[PDB]
Amino acid sequence: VLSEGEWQLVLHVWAKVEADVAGHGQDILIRLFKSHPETLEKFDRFKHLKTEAEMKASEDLKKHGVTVLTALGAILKKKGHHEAELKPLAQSHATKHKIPIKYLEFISEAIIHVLHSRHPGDFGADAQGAMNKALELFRKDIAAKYKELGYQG
Ligand code: HEM
Repeated sequence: VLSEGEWQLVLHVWAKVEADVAGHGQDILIRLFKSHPETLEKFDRFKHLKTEAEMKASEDLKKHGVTVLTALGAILKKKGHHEAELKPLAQSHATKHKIPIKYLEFISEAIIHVLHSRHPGDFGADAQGAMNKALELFRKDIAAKYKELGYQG
């Protein structure tokens, strides 16, 4: 479990992300798509996007970036009492979108990279450590719901 002081480092940087949810959402999905191109194939919406310039230009992509970061934000603010927010998410991503747990690892890495670019001063080593622990807790709880449904994978 994260300590109270670790949750404080997580939500202090998240308050800064909320100053520009759209810009953050974009950078993160673009990082994910460039780093792990197999993740782009899961999106019938975005599959057509070939270059980083096209990705940057897409309004629909920025719109989905907002959706993802808003959902994640609602989860983080529950500080690990996140069961009501997490279970709908795991159910759609396992059974409808078919998203392997490993891709949730990949997007965690993207989030940490972008938080590091945008917020050096608020995202030093202990904030980075806390953020990693928080995203691990997210994955761990999703994984458990996947296993239940027969998707552990
Ligand atoms: C921080 C992690 C993530 C969060 C908070 C998240 C959140 C969401 C939300 C809230 C929706 C709309 C409601 C729903 O269908 O559940 C959605 C849709 C979806 N997500 Fe995620 N997601 C995450 C990770 C991923 C990853 C890693 C992939 C792809 C590798 C993925 C693929 C999709 C797809 C394909 C859809 C449907 C998109 C469409 O409208 O066509 N998600 N996600």
